[PDB]
Amino acid sequence: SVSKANVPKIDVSPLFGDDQAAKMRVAQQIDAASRDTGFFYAVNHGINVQRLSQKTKEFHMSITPEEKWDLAIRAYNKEHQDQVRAGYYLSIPGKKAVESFCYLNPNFTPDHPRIQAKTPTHEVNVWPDETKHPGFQDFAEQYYWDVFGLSSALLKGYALALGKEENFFARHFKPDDTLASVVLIRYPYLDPYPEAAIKTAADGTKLSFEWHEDVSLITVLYQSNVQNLQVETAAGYQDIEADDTGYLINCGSYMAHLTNNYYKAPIHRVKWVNAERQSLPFFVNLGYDSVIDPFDPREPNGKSDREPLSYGDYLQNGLVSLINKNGQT
Ligand SMILES: CC(C)[C@@H](OC(=O)[C@@H](NC(=O)CCC[C@H](N)C(=O)O)[C@H](C)S)C(=O)O
Ligand SMILES: [Fe+2]
Repeated sequence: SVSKANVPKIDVSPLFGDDQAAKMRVAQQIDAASRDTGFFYAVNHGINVQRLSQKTKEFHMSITPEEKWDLAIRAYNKEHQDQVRAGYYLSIPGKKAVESFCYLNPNFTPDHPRIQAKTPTHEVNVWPDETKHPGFQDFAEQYYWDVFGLSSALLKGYALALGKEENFFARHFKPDDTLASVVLIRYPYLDPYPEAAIKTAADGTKLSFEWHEDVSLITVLYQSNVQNLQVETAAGYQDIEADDTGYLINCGSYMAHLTNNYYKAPIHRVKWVNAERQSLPFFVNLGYDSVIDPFDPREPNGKSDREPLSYGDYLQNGLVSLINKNGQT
């Protein structure tokens, strides 16, 4: 009785180019997806996703408990009070299956102005010892900028999709100040699998993570080839099929806000599947002070009554709400 979501494959290559009509044809497909289930697969994206998953896997499999404490966010290590976002999110054997490593803008160094100002949501990345994980930090920083580039292209598509000039979003998405994050998630195979780590949905479905709207402008996701996501529709949840060649894209609640919900932030959840897999989201966030004026594409005059929201405030509120609603990851 569980149906399958329409998730179109959209060749995004024209968004890297200068054929403006081809870009508009991409934008149309993004609009259509965004008004249907709210997910699509970006294909012909130019990122080497074989190397992403390989390098990600070598990390997760070889990091030791000593290293995880050293890298732990403050939820797992009281000594790390400045690590709210960036660092290692530990599994808890017998209790919590998932583990992950989050990093932010590589330009956030001790000498970046937002770090010197101690602005909330900005942190300096923490990295493992290079000798224990050769090439990992180089890999992960390069990956950040690779998915940054793709994301920039995607945002040109969303802008044209909504009738705006192509830099409408992208002009607020900058290497110097973006709050965007990468999370390298491992979902393990475990036998026996810990019951505490499996939630039961209202509809009976076993889940690893409950329903939510993403805290982002857009989310740009690579996952390995194990079907697990579901999107909510009026007729209930639908399976999103896996594709470990493409990036799965969806809007986050900042897009829904600024478009007067014309592009919804789709509600989605993660089914429990007992299988080793990877989930590598990139959360496209803008700069702390970025503000886009809301508008309503449905209205001839485009006007919305919604307040402009500063991205940094939105992000602070959102990440806290996620934790409170769905737990500490
Ligand atoms: C495929 C999805 C649903 C993914 O879930 C997430 O990554 C979750 N995101 C977070 O926990 C926010 C992490 C933010 C990060 N620590 C930061 O500071 O930017 C969300 C509910 S989308 C998954 O579990 O596969
Ligand atoms: Fe999500």
